[PDB]
Amino acid sequence: AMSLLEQLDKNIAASGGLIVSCQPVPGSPLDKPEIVAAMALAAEQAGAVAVRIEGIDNLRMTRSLVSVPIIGIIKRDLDESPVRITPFLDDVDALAQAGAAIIAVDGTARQRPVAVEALLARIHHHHLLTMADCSSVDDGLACQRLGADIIGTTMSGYTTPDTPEEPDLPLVKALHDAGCRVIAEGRYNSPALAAEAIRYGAWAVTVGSAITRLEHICGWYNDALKKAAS
Ligand SMILES: CC(=O)N[C@@H]1[C@@H](O)[C@H](O)[C@@H](COP(=O)(O)O)O[C@@H]1O
Ligand SMILES: [Cl-]
Repeated sequence: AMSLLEQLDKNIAASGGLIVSCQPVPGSPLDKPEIVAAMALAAEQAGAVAVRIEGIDNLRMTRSLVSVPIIGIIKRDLDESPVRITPFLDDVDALAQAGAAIIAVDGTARQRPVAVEALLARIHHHHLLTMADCSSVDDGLACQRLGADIIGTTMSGYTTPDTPEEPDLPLVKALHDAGCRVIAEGRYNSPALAAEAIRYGAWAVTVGSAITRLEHICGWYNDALKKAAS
């Protein structure tokens, strides 16, 4: 029996280290739990080392089909706080009972209903792995110090207006060099960009829109096609 992290280490070396976030566009014809589960299974068959799944209905359906680790989250829109990713202790509890192997939480220093330390503690005390979705060197190192197993770059570009087009590669290297196990996540919209994250020190790379958001991909094509007519 080898630890989940040790298994992922070996599968990343063998396969590449792709994690597919299977989150279709809200309202999409493709946003159905059976379709999310099928996307996750397809990703597993294609060599993904893990999948990210949002929501309990999607998680329950996916759990049945996949054998790779599931990173679970629940997204919420809070009345005042800008935090969205797994903000509540009850959300941690629900993901743990529904079969997530890793639970990710927003790791930012922002107004929020539950302290980051408390969310991480709740996950660990379900005997699951923790992932802190971080935005900066400072928040990432704080979450490292709180004992998060994995630091994601998921929130970089999303705490302040004007999200950059390019992914935040330097953050991957800063966190890696500081001793973090880093998942690069956010705007890795081509295989070429994902490879650059590896070059910057990523342990694995999570890709969402470019694989599982058909409408979003169509938009990128329309943008380019329209400019070429202009
Ligand atoms: C297609 C895709 O993966 N887009 C991600 C979204 O999944 C994530 O929720 C958000 C986090 O920022 P937020 O918590 O401020 O919305 O970053 C990006 O928008
Ligand atoms: Cl996400």
